[PDB]
Amino acid sequence: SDEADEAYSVTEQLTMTGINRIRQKINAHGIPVYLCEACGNPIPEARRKIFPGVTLCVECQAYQERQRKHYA
Amino acid sequence: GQNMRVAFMPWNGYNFEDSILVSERVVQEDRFTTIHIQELACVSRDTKL
Amino acid sequence: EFDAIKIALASPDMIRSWSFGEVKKPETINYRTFKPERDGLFCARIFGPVKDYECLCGKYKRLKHRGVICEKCGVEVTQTKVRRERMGHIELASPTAHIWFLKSLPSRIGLLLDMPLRDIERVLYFESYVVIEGGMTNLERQQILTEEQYLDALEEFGDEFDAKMGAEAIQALLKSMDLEQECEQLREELNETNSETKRKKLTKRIKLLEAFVQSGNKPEWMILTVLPVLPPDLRPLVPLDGGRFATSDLNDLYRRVINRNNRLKRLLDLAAPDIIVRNEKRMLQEAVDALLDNGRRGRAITGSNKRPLKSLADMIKGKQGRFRQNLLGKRVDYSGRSVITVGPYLRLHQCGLPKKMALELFKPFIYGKLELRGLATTIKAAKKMVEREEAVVWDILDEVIREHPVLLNRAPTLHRLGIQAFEPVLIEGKAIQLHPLVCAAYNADFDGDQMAVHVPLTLEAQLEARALMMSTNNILSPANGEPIIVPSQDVVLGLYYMTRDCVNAKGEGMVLTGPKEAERLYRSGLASLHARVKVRITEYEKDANGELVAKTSLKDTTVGRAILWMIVPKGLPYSIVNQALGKKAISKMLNTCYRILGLKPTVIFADQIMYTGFAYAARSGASVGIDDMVIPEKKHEIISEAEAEVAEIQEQFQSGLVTAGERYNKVIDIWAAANDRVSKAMMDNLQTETVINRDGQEEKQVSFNSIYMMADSGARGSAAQIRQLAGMRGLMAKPDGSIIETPITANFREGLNVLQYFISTHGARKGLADTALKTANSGYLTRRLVDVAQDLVVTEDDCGTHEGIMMTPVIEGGDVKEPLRDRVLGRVTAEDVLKPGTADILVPRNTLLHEQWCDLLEENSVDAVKVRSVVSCDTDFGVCAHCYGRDLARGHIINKGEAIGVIAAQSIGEPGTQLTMRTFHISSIQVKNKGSIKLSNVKSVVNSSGKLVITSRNTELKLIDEFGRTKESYKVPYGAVLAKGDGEQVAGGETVANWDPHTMPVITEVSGFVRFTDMIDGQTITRQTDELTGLSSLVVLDSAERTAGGKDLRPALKIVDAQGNDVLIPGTDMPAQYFLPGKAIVQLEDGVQISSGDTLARIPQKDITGGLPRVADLFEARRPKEPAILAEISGIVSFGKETKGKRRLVITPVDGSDPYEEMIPKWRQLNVFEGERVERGDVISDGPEAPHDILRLRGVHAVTRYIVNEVQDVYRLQGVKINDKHIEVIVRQMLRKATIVNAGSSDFLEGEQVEYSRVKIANRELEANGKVGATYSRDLLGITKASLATESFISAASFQETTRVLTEAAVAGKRDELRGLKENVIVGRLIPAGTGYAYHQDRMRRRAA
Amino acid sequence: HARSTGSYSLVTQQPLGGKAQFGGQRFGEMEVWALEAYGAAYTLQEMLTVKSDDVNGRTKMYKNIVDGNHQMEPGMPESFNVLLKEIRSLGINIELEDE
Amino acid sequence: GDDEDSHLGDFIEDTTLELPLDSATTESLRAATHDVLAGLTAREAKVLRMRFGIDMNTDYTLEEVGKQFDVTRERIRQIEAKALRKLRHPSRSEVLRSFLDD
Amino acid sequence: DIVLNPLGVPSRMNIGQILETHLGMAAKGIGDKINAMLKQQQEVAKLREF
Amino acid sequence: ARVTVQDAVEKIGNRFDLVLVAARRARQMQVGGKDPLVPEENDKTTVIALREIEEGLINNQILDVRERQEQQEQEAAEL
DNA sequence: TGGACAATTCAAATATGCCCTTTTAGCCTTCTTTTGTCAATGGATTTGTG
DNA sequence: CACAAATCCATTGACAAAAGAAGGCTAAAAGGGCATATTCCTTTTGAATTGTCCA
Ligand SMILES: [Mg+2]
Ligand SMILES: [Zn+2]
Ligand SMILES: [Zn+2]
Ligand SMILES: [Zn+2]
Repeated sequence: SDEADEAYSVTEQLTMTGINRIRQKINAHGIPVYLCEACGNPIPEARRKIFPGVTLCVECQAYQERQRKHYA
Repeated sequence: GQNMRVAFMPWNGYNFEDSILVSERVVQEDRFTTIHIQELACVSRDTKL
Repeated sequence: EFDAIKIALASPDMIRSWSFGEVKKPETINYRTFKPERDGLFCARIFGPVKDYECLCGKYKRLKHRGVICEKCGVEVTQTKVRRERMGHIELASPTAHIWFLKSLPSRIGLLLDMPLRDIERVLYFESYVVIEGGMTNLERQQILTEEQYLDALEEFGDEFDAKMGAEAIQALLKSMDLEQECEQLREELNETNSETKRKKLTKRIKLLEAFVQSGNKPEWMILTVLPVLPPDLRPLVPLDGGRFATSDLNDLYRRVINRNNRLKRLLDLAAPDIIVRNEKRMLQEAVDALLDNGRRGRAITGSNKRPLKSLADMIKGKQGRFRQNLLGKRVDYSGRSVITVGPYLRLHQCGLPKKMALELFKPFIYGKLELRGLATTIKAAKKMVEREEAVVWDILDEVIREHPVLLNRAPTLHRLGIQAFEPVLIEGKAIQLHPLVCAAYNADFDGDQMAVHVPLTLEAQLEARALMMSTNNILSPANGEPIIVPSQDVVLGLYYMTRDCVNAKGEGMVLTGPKEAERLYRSGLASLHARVKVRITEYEKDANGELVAKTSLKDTTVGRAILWMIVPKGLPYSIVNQALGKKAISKMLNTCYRILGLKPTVIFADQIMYTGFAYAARSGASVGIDDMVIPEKKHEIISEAEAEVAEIQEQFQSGLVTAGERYNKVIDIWAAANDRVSKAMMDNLQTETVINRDGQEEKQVSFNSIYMMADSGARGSAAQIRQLAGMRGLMAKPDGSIIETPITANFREGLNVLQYFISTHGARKGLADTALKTANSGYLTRRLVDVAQDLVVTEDDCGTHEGIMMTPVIEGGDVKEPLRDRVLGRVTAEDVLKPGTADILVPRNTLLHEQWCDLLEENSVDAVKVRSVVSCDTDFGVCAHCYGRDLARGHIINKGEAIGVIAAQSIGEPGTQLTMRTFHISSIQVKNKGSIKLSNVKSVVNSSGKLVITSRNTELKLIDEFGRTKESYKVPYGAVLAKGDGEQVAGGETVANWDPHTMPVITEVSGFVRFTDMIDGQTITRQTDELTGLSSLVVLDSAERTAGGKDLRPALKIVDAQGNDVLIPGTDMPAQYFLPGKAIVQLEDGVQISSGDTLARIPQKDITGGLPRVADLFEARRPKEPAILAEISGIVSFGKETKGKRRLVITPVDGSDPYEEMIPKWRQLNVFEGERVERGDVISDGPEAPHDILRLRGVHAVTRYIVNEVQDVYRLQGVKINDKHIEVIVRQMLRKATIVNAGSSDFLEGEQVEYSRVKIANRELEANGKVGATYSRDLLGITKASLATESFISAASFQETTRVLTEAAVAGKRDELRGLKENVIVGRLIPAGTGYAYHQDRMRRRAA
Repeated sequence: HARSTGSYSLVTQQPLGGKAQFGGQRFGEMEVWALEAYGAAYTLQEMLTVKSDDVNGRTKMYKNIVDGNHQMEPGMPESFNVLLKEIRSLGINIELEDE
Repeated sequence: GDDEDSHLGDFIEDTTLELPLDSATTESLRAATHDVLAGLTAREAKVLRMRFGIDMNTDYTLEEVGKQFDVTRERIRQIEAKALRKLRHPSRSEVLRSFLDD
Repeated sequence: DIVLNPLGVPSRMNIGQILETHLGMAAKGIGDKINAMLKQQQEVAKLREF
Repeated sequence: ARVTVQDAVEKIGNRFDLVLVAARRARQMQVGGKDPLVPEENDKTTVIALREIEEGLINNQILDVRERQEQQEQEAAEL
């Protein structure tokens, strides 16, 4: 083995797993949700049509993403 | 370096893992033979005897 | 010569006993006559002569007067090697505390006095007087008394106080301590005063007092009164050419001590005041402490340059110390190193060693051989001859190289195959030609890798080379029996390309008289190298019990397969070479050759399989060219569609349909999908793209594209790395791991703009910076392993136990992920294996499972075999042959002596190279008991089946009884049919939970009509049908296979009314139509009418962290952060004082002492109730269980199967393999200490920590007697903590913290009967493992006889 | 580079550094565990007594090798006696017991 | 600062110890001297062993050497003269001069 | 003059090594095209045209 | 050259007693002048001991029998 | 009273007076004992010889 | 088979050199003593203890 060749495997490992995390963060199966589980506003047609199964409306999701932005 | 007529192919395992199979023409033609230089000192010290 | 290594404190009369004089002056040499000036730290009078047999002034210089002391200067005339053995001693004017017994893990000076260490450091620095049994009328002994209240006491009691200070205080105190009465009173008033921390700290201190009285020391010996000086040549004062001098820093620290001591002597003589003298003694303390170890105390004395000094304790302690850097790791004569080259012509059992290296390596050999041959009179003349290199020496050399193997060893010796004994072939040139097949074992490529040669000198060293370490005996890895001689890159491509098949080449269709005719055709140009031909071949098979029966037939093979068949030996079948022969197929070929034909035939076949591969690769002309990495045609349309999808998602983010994080996640997903599509496009375009002409019209076949040939044969490359030359190299990951949201849509055949390259260089540097750092983490898990498992050795034949881990295949939902064959291959059965009807035994008990026994077992398909394990072994001090198993570098059972401990350590350490460096991550409910039905978060409705169906997802089903408490609670999945309803109290047998799980329901919400909106067959859905019912079924044409016509349209079933208008949803101003995920076959077609809860379709439906540290995390036995609590005792559980800070929890058996209490913190979830009669060693909550409770609760066969599995998982994750013989041997050494819970009737205390082999042999003799043994609880330790607690102290001092493993061992008077591999390696005698095992046995028998 | 015998270190009578002063090759910790993995005990014993550090063994192996008798009376590696003196120059009396 | 962590002390060699070639030289020298003094005269080879450091403690003065035969030291030196006589011609001295190199 | 190994070029991704090999062959081909013009007195009115 | 020793490990089991037996047999064929019980062909003492093993005539119990007979016939003239 | 909680601590990967005196070990050389190079003197054992 | 003559075995004397001890010469090296005042230095990781809470 040559250290560029261990480094290559390390790199493809370092991105394959990151990609699988970010691709598992998106859902496709049908558990049809029709009301924001955080507030109660109706999740619109375009939103719920871009991701079948989005449990939350857009603004509540943005708030959640920020709360995660501070990691806790 | 020097440009020489490489040819990419497996040749009887004499270029197996990362080896190289140099021709004797490349030795005859004095291609890569380089000059190195060495200082060697010899000091005349003053021993206690 | 010596048998053990006793260690202890040294009494000041002892320290005088060592010396030969007393150092007084601080002077070393004379600056003009480099004689050592008496009598400093280099002094001929105190430390013996300087030149061999000669007084200093020269009065005597002969072997005549050897033994006489020169009257002039008193220097003894003897050898000057005596300078390394004589010691001095500095008579301190002030007692001074040994810093080791003061500032340590527990302060041995402290808790031997049970005085807090701050108080001791104060009384030593002269900060405070302290009483030493002055008179106990008012005050007690330890009472620290500062100056004010002390002068009070002088008022109070002018006498009867004696109030001493400094080190004299502590010495007078220790002399005033009694140990018999102290230990009596301590043990008794710890039995009388029984608390939780109290008695345990008291028992530690009482164990200290016990050890101190048991041994030979005295408590005051910790306070130095005489200080010994090293001999003068262990701290040289060498001259550097140029008048400079090289000095050990001991010469500096000893000189500082002597300066301070002489000044203090003058001070005491001169009657100086209080402050000058007390400061002086406090400062002599500092010099003594620095001379013992520098930075252990406050300040590190630095010398001439500002680096700190390497004092005495640092000459032993550390990687730069005597133990690590010198005692195990010496330099070596008769050895060299050089670059290595290939040498494709060598046999498997030899190495090309150059003449100029073989002539300087083997000089003594040739000198003696010439003096024998009469070619030189002397050794001086022979030296001249071999120096001028006459022809006779070049023949005498290869006469001495005749049967002399040399060891070849590469740089990081990871596993034992990194050192192998080859037979030299004298070579012109300067590089060591090393066989191509051992490059894999060595982990050696020829990028300038330098290998190192050693020579075995002693005749038995030569026989160990030839008979164990030879290269032709190591063709199977020990970490798993599979070969290590697998042909790597040119050989595999040569065999592949040779043993492949065209469709219409030259010479296709011939029938051949055998393989020789095929070869005569290929070397004559008539047939192609791959040309389908019917050749008659003759295979020999050993159907008989060792008889080769022939069988000849007409095989449909190619010219290559026939040409390569004559390199296969007889016993193999012809079905081994009828295939393209990838690297996997080749390794199977070689492995079954090993299994059937032995080792000699395979060791021939291993290099005939290589010569022919090399030759038919040279013939192939296989090259690589820029027209060979073919860009697919579906690339630009693919990345176009993907970029258009990105654009539409971007615009939707502009509108406010998605957040920034979610648009990012969608963009990453769509680019990942497009990269998948591109790789599949170029692969499908490349692999098969060779279409050809038959004879015949046209056909298709696997392509001869070279970049694909070297990748499909496994020789070099893969479908991934080829993707970056033809396909696109995907999305580039930042060093954090957060992927960048813009891909490198280009490849390496096309260029790359600057930003596309600069983006990729991020991960390209993270990966390289990690593999460049991962060096010193892999060779450190292995050091811990080989020290915890150093002293283990197969040291008997059969313990005769009936106990072993029940090996069952490690399935994860379906077919096994690792069959029973390789998980039981080689280990020995601990029970008879009975046929699945238990009729009678497939295999008896003491049965080594071979390949043949293992397949005779598997053919009848057993699923559980009780095999023996080192962990449940039975040998005292070692391991028995059978309980370990079969071997792995040798096919047979292990021979008694095989140091399996180090083998296990290395089998688990060297695959660690391949592991990652940093961590990373990846059919109903039947009621049991009484209670009423209750739930929450529920949102259901009655369906056309009449039931109740929860539309919600997280709602739970509780079984609450009439008292109000919970009795059962079960998760209620999405869309459940609740036969019963809410609230009605239920008894057993009433399953309120039922469904069809595998179909992910798409249950209805509204009640109205059915139609198909945006549903098209051929584009968005399939017009499918299943003939089982004959009624057509609608499957959505999934995007991964559906047509690109409606690729961006959304099929769905819409809910309407009979009039033809939409049916809104409750409270939502939007219709109720369900867009259908693909692979959802909808039952209900058009025109039907349904109400809520109607499952309209069917849908088909874990995080193991895997870094290397997860291995060291597991082997250290660490308690995770949310450890699942276990039902510590059988019997029913019940709640108590709820939230006493945390909640109370108690398990009360059916009969036993019930009140077992448990603090279950209420913030964490529970999974038990007040009416559950749970069984022992079982969870109550859940989460990562700590391994301690597993071993402690369930059983030692449950700690292993926990450890053995959870670390096997980390290896199968990255793709490694080990045998689980190698983890169970490290588990045994970890769980290798037990705590006595009951003293029983043998000689142990109620909470003592003793080795299990010690507590076992002792009581086993007693239960062999009439008396009783003891009951213990097996403890558990980490691979580091379990090793620091070892019988030997030389064995522990070498590995980890040395000043503590030593200083504790001193006070303990501990002896060391050095048996074990490391202790013997330190002291330069034979191992107790291999060829040294037998020698240690007779010495063990002439010991004790 | 190759070395049979040559100069030796000062305090610990061992070979020297690589190819600048004719030094020998290191037999590190890992390269001892490798020989412990096999049964190679006389190989290991000689490689850390006679080829390396023991002095009497050093020069008797040479004579027995040029006198054709391949065998060593190994002895006691000098680095261990150095370590004995170093541990002992603390207040610690670390003996070697009866034979 | 030119290796992993190497100090100045790993380079100071011991100029006191023998050269392993040199001690083998000396032992073969002993063997050769035994070869020569075994074949020589009783009296002559004996006084030769007695007046040098041959396999015994250090030499004696010519008086203390000759005293064992009682002969006046002119006797012993006169006999070592013919000793060197016998050692002169290369019938007993080729191996001995083999050690003497130049 | 040298015989490199083609098994390094795919597993390693330096395919620019192969492109340089090709371009070096072509550059030297123009070299030997001149050299077979400079070596038979070929009338530099043609040498400029080439 | 002699490529393998896997025959000896069956003649003298355990493969470590093989090394010890062969050590003693080679030292006995090289220190004390003893006849190899096998045709030497330019081959060192170690390999000759191995070949003697493979003919089934070294077999440490055998070496001990022969050396006891040597001690007896050496002590035959012991008077 | 007794038992968790959280910081501390430790092992592992270049340069500052001096006047004078006095006594000691280093050395330097020459006698004298102690050895060692030469110059002759008688006497066994050998060879000379009829 | 006997009378005679040349080379070794020992000395012995002188005497020549040499080193072993001796007596002096000499540099070295260690003491010895100072008198306007001046009064304070120059990473992260894991765990075993130990002060500090809490129920
Ligand atoms: Mg390299
Ligand atoms: Zn909302
Ligand atoms: Zn003296
Ligand atoms: Zn067992």
